Amino acid sequence: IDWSTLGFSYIRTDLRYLAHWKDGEWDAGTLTEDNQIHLAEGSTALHYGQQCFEGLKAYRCADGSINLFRPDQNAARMRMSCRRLLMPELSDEQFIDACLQVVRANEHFLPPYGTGGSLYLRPFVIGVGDNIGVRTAPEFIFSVFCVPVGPYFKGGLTPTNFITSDYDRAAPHGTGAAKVGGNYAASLLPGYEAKKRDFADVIYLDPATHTTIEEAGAANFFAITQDGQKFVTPQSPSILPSITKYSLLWLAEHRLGLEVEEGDIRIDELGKFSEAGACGTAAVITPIGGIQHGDDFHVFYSESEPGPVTRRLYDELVGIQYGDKEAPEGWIVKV
Amino acid sequence: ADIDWSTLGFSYIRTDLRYLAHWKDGEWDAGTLTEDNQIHLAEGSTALHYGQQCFEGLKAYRCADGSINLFRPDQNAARMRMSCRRLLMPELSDEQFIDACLQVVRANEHFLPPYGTGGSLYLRPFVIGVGDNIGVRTAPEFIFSVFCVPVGPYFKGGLTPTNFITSDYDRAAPHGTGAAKVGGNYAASLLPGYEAKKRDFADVIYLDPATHTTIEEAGAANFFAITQDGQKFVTPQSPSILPSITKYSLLWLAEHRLGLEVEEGDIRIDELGKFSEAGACGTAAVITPIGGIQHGDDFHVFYSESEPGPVTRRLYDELVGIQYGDKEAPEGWIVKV
Repeated sequence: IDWSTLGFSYIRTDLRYLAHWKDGEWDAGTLTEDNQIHLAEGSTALHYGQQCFEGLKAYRCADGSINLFRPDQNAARMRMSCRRLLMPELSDEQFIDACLQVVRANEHFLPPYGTGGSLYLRPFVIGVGDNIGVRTAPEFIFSVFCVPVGPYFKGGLTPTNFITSDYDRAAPHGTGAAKVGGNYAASLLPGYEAKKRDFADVIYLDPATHTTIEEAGAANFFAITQDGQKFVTPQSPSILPSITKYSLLWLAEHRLGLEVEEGDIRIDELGKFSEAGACGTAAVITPIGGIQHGDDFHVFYSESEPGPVTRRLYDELVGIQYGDKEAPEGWIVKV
Repeated sequence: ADIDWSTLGFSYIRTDLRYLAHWKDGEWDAGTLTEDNQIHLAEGSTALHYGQQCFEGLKAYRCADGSINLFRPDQNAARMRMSCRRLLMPELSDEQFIDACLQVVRANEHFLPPYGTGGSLYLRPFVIGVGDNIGVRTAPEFIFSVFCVPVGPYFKGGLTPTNFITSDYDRAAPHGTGAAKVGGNYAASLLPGYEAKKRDFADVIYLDPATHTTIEEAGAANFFAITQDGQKFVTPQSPSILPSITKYSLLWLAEHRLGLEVEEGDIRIDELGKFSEAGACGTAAVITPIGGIQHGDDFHVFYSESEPGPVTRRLYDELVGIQYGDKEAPEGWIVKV
């Protein structure tokens, strides 16, 4: 129970939410201790990747309350992921409700305020039931389990480097915009090579022709311009719509009077920005010390220090998440 | 077990026993046969969240003389090994792979369709990453299983052609997992295949990702075509298509015992007129003649919408004859069970 060292590893919490879909409708759903999934050997989820998931965090505020960050946004996104894979959808009603039931039942795992930790929720859907042909499963399972994670930066916003790859994580018109297992399995090998060559991860350029930046592994990418006034993130049908990215996209315009733009970010002109970063629920902005592309490295601001704008974005979001800052209208749901 | 051999299609049927092996601490389990058709893994398994999974498909056939054939099992074990490497999963030697397949066939012989039913016993070997996990990383443990299902045709019973249509969607990236038999590629093909099926087409025909101008695959089979003079067998060569065992076998048969010239190159959809006949090939398909391909508003018919081309029949009759023991098997292709 030592929130101190605690990292981002699996830990068996008390209860999970579990719902079955059959004959066209979802069931009431229930809480279980099982933490073990059982499915037909021919399950579509094991052979054809008919699986998708979400990830969000719950936090314990100073005033003793509990914050659930934009659960609705994840519900909307998972609906799209299920859409792409022919799986039944879940309404904000059912999605948020399951997340709430799980946070409450496992409240004793919510890291106490002070230690930058939180409760990670892993909602997911998978196809099940007897099967061999390439088609959608006759049945599906929806589950939500949580695991207490600790502060990602057990020291502070420490920047790390990334490297370019010739491998793709998504096709131009594949499942890139959906949070489906297939995309992660494809990044698995290139990710192993990057870590090996002592790098944080890899930055995928773009299926068609590797000229523009897509995503920085399992997290979106953004860059502040030299003048430090304009916020830039890549726009593309093949990248995952990061909820953190969109929130950082908001905090920049309505909390930092900065210019904002969703467009192309060629790997030719990186010197066009003063600082760059990778954002995500787990990542929560990883300052990018430098990007290795070919035989030349390229640092933006520093390789041991986060740029100012980046730090401001980091602190504003973390503020909202924990409640030490007014939360925008809509975001944050009390548990 | 009471099974209507005449009704048999391509659908899941619980056979008696499956093989199951566990990988722990860098080593593979001995391998064990079981009655349990249900798999049990950690709620956070890589196979359930990060698509860390790959599989194979091959058949066993009953011959006229009574013996049993397992078609090029060595090739599947080789391809699975390649798939496992792409997903950082432990490999399986040719020996382990075949041995598991033989045990399942022998333990389920009574499910092997009798010779002359055109049916067979389908084997589905696969490997999944399991064990408690949470971060995007290769699993700590894995499972290797082989179960079988008796079947008949996948698309249609007989050499009757069926039509295909192109799609703006991609089942794989130019430099993705197209070369490996992994779940993700099929997951992506779900929506397009569904739309093509909804419009009466057998399946989608995928073009090359980025600059959709060259034929890739059918989603469940490889694509091949014959020159207008019926002298050349042509099939797309791409780093993103699955290396079909049935395709390489056809490639071999066409060259020897069929006397055609062979070519592994590019086939743009705008030049379908260069071909007198076309087809889709695979273990499940065992050559499905392509009646006609739909591209936007153009519906191109190579030969017939109801009859298969003559070379296609020749290729078909040869490959199937070998599989069931009616024609001479080339060196090392058949393994007797």
